[PDB]
Amino acid sequence: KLPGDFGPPRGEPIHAVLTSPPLVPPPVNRTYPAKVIVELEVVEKEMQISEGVSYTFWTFGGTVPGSFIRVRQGDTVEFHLKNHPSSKMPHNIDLHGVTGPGGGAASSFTAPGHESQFTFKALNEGIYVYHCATAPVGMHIANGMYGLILVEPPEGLPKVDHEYYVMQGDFYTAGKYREKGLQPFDMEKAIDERPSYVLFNGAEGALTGDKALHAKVGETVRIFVGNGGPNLVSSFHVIGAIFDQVRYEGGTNVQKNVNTTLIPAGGAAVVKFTARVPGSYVLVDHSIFRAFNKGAMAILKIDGAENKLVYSGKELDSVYLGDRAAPNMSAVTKATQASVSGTLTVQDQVQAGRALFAGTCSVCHQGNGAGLPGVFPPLAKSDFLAADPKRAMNIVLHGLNGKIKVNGQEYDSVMPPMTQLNDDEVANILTYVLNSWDNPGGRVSAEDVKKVRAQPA
Amino acid sequence: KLPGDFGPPRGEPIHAVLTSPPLVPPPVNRTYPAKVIVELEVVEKEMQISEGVSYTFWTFGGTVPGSFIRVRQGDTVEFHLKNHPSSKMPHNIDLHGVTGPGGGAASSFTAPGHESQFTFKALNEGIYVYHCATAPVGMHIANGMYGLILVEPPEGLPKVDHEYYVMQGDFYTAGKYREKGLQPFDMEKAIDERPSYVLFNGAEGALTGDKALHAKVGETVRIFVGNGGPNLVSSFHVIGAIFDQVRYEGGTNVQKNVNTTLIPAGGAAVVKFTARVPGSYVLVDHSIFRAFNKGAMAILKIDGAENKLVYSGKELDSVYLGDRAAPNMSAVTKATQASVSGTLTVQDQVQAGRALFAGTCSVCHQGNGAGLPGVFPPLAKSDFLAADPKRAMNIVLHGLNGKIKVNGQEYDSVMPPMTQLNDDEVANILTYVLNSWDNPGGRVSAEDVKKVRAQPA
Amino acid sequence: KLPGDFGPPRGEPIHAVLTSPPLVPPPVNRTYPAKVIVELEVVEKEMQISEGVSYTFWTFGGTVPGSFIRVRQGDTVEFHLKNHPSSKMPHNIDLHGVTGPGGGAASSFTAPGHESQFTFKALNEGIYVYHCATAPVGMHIANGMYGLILVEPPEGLPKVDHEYYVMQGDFYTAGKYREKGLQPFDMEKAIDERPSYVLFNGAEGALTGDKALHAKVGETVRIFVGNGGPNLVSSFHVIGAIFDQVRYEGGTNVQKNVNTTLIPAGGAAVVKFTARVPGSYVLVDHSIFRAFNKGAMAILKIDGAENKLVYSGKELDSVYLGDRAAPNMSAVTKATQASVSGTLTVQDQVQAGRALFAGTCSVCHQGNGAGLPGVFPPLAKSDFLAADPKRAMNIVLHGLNGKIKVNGQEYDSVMPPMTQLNDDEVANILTYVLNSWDNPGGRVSAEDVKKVRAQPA
Ligand code: HEC
Ligand code: HEC
Ligand code: HEC
Ligand SMILES: [Cu+2]
Ligand SMILES: [Cu+2]
Ligand SMILES: [Cu+2]
Ligand SMILES: [Cu+2]
Ligand SMILES: [Cu+2]
Ligand SMILES: [Cu+2]
Repeated sequence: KLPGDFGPPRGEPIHAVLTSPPLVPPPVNRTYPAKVIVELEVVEKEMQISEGVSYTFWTFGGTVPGSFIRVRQGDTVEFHLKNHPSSKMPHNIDLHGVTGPGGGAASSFTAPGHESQFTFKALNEGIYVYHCATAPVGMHIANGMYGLILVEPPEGLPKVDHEYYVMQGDFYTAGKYREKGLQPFDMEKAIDERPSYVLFNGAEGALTGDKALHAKVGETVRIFVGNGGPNLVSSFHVIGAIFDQVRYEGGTNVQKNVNTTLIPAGGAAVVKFTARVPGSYVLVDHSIFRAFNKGAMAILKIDGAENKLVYSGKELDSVYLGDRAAPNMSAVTKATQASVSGTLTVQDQVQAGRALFAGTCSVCHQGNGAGLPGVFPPLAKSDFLAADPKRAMNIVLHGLNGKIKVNGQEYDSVMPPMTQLNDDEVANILTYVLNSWDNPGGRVSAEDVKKVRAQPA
Repeated sequence: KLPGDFGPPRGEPIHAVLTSPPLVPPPVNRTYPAKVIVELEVVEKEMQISEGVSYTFWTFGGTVPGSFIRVRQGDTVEFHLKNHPSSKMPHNIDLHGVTGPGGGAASSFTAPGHESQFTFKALNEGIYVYHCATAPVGMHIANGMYGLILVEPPEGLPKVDHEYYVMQGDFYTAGKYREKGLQPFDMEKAIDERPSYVLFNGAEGALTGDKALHAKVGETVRIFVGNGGPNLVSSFHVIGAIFDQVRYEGGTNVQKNVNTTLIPAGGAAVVKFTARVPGSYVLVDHSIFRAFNKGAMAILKIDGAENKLVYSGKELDSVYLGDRAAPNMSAVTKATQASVSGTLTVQDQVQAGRALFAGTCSVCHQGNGAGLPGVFPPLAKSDFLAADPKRAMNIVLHGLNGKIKVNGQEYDSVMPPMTQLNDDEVANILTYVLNSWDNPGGRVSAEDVKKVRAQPA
Repeated sequence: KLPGDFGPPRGEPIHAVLTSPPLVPPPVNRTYPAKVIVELEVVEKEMQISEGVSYTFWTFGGTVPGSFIRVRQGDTVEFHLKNHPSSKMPHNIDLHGVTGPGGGAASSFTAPGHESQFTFKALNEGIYVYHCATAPVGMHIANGMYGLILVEPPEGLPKVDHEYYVMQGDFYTAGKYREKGLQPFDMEKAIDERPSYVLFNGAEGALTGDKALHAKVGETVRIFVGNGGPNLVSSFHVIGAIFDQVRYEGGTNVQKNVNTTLIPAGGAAVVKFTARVPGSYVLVDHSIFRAFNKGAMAILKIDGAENKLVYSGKELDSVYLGDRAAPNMSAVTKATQASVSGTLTVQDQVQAGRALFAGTCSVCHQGNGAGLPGVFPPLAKSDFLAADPKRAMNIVLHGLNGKIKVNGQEYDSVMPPMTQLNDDEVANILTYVLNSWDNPGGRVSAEDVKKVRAQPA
């Protein structure tokens, strides 16, 4: 016998209903094998990879990751791939759930404005990555061409309260992290496995703030977690919790009660979480500079009653989550647009800088700029800041150490350099500070910052 | 008790028969522990890491990976290491199957033209990496000094139709990927874990085309898969199939029905595959730029009857496999040699360029250069190409976008830059195109391309 | 039920006794849940990351990794974090054993000279990483802020002869590996995941030589192995042995009889080893250039009777272990200090160079400088060396090949470049050689070497 030997397809042909991340199609809830017709369309389009940063994504179904496909082991799948006429590249597909050469690739080659099809039997239960298989394969995957297909076991997966769809990827821009504008793909960084962004669901903030996943205390949550790569292996972790279960692909092994689990490039897992106490739980790649410096953080927010017997402490804030603690960073997108249009106002900068100040500066200087007398100097009503705004630009870029006097008190500490901030980020942050807390107002421009970066003090 | 406690060696001393990759010695097929004499000789020698690219490998037995060693748990192994007189370096061995300091390293230190020996009991069943353990350890491993030893369980492994031997490694050349000539080892790239090549069995194409592994529909295939490193962890994957079973080293755990499995640097696994439908199945590191831009692809070709109930589609082609779809790329080796000798002909370039055009250019321009009217412009009988061969060199290196007219039709698309191609590759590709499809002939030299690369348009 | 449902805390409140690496607190040895009070203090301080190389570590309890915490599943833990007044940064904690947002992070935020506390129930047995969770999170982790907490199962872990505590981390210095002085943290290398050092227990040599772990033939050894990252995944391996068992975090899965095991960034495992034959067993990251070029090696030294039936060979030496075969490299620290003070003597250089010569040079030239006639030239009484000390500096930095005559014999071989050695290392090595084996004496300075490095021959 082949696996999946449940006889020929029966009942009526089923047009598959595909979902956009982070949502999942309903359970198939069927006891017979079917012919399932899947229709997926490739679209190439600009979208925001971060606030004010555009990227030309190549997508299955208009999203990164691509549309979720849900079938039953033993189904016959008639797979139709369309390539939107606006596409410049040809595309195809390899689904890891397919038994046969290229996982579908040779039969699915599709030029702009064309359609292809092929048929396969889903012999193997499991969660599987699919992706584009068009030379150069890495460029297509890097541009967002990956998703998940779930092949359910015949009896279905156990019932849970919520199912979600999260997929990591590594991205390669010409520009540095959070450098604004339309950023080209960078082949040299890709070949060197040196990504500028590492994301869940194709954007910074795709699953944070007002885009978080939700559940309640007591509920069970299943997450279908993929790693599209192209290159990185995820040290996949939930901050503040444990996974009840982790199962990779269609593997027989199930691990229980684990916190950190390695998902190979091209791999996928099904994780289960039980919500025990309220708050924000962070999905990360625990290769920490990915999660905290490249975008690899997503949120599952649990509503419900505190249990002080289990955890006496407070919800996550900007100390840990940084600028992603807030509902969104829309002001950054607005100020970037206004720079482009040539209509950038002081208030546009202030609201952008407000968003960026959280975590980045507030961890030491506090959210109200007060600092901590003799330990962290104030930015609120700060004589030192007012006395020399160019020096303040140098301090953000290049750091500051040694004895200073601020508002009549001595400090003798160290502020690390923050050179990774872009010229517009420094300018907007300092403009926010100057227009808050009885400081003198005015503004700092990105051009002001560019000059200080080129000639440090 | 120690493990492996099967009493003293009995019968006659056995001179081990060692195999070159990708082949495996026969099952030991024995019910008693034996003294097994293993004789392995280190050879330092130039060989082709890619077509027209030489590298000084350091080998166990003249191959990368080194000769396969097959023994039975509870055997006494008398290990003899010889260092060929032509060697410049001393060498030794650490076998992961050895219980004792250095896995054999101090007792196996061997200068050029010398021999060493030591004895160990094989206490632990499993598949194990062996490698050189001579300071600087990473340089020796990087130059190819690794292989596998199988310590069988007492009753033997279950019978299969085929057994094969595949080992991944990361390689560090001074030159870039596919830059021709004798390439020195590059310590700086090695320390930074930035390999120029990532290979199965010591060369690009070692297991592709006319060097593929073979089996038939219905047959079972066991592959002993090693990762010699030195530095990379493999996201080891079979395109178009699943592994029936994966077992690491001598581990008790066996995973079944998995597609993607992480093999640590220095690790090894036994995988099993059942062939269900015909075609080419690709073993890759699914850190995708390794498999598709650095050489990390191998083929298992399955012969037999199509099963349209399982897979309705076509065999792998150059869209996915690129220039490795073909039986070999011997023409590239020939043209490189002819450049060195100073006898490079137009036809030498044409045949090299023919090989390199597959996938690289044909994915968009087609294998016959026809393109797709109004979508991908033709290279066949192309007025645009003929009008300006220097512009064509600039297009390959630096890309092309915007409105053009080719053979009377408008195109308004994007051809990405292909800067990673070497000067000789661009020159040979364009020479092929110029001497095909009623184009004007002539040639492009690598020196022509070098000048365009230095001064883009 | 929640897990850990063993009723309210009983008996007396327990003040936890925390241990410094590589030691572990005693088993809890208790049948009832307790309130456990944990007091941990953050200290920022300079310490030696390698001989003569200082780094400002940020520590939990004054060590890297931080103090080990041992509790029982179902305990109520009242966690107190203090920040020493000498600190310049604020700090907090995320323990992977905590159920709740941030693993404790928001409730543990602590400015210099302050204290925080929070309470949590230990619901989940297992070994878990804890680390600082203060923006920028990666900088805090990179500076050493991580450790382990063991939550025992209710019945305790099985008894063993020895328990040890080892934790890997990746470190990012401005300077290159073994470049002397106080080295700043390097954010750019951290973001790129390009560490200068990869260590066990916060320093080169922390667990080698006269700092090795110990046990005897026949004994069982449990090691709690953490990977603090921030970024790297360890291909964790014991040279010369196998792990009886490996269990990750609180996972249900236990793997037996494995040699190489991948520990995620932020992950932890419990490994068990049975000592069968005497000698030095090396714990490494088998991403080999980490273990042999960046510091990622630790030793478990087993005392007891040889068993020639199992292993006929010799203890580890400098061929494999390099300069870490020796009890320590204190002379390097002394000579560095003397350079700083301006009191560097010839004998200070000689003793430093003696330490550095082991492995690095002795693998080919022997520990007595004799070489191997016609294969490796002598450094002992070497006419060639004496004739031109500047040439000798060029040879170490830039290599040597081709025919030479040394002490009346021809050599026609290759000495690779050793450019990664720092100016002081080359100077001290050559000073050692010049003042040994009837060579002419005198000295080479680091300034002499700096000039040759800038103008190769
Ligand atoms: C803690 C790690 C810090 C973060 C994050 C930021 N700053 Fe800071 N800042 C810090 C210290 C300890 C000091 C004093 C250093 C010394 O020599 O003692 C400073 C100083 C400033 C100043 C000048 C003094 C004042 O006006 O209060 C400015 C203008 C300043 N810092 C701004 C600033 C901004 C805008 C930040 C986010 C980009 C930021 N700091 C982060 C400590 C820390
Ligand atoms: C699809 C991704 C492409 C690959 C791979 C290659 N080329 Fe291409 N090419 C492509 C397009 C869409 C265009 C037109 C761009 C525009 O502005 O509309 C081109 C154009 C050329 C041309 C000039 C026009 C012509 O003569 O047809 C040349 C000479 C050309 N391409 C050559 C070429 C070669 C040799 C390739 C492999 C190295 C190659 N192209 C790849 C799309 C694609
Ligand atoms: C084997 C891999 C080597 C290591 C490690 C080192 N050296 Fe070496 N050395 C080696 C060879 C094969 C040769 C001769 C090369 C040739 O052209 O045939 C050398 C030569 C030297 C010399 C000059 C000759 C002599 O005086 O014997 C010097 C001074 C020398 N080597 C020094 C040296 C030092 C100090 C090393 C550690 C830093 C070192 N060598 C390593 C082979 C090897
Ligand atoms: Cu595509
Ligand atoms: Cu794939
Ligand atoms: Cu060797
Ligand atoms: Cu090894
Ligand atoms: Cu901290
Ligand atoms: Cu963590």
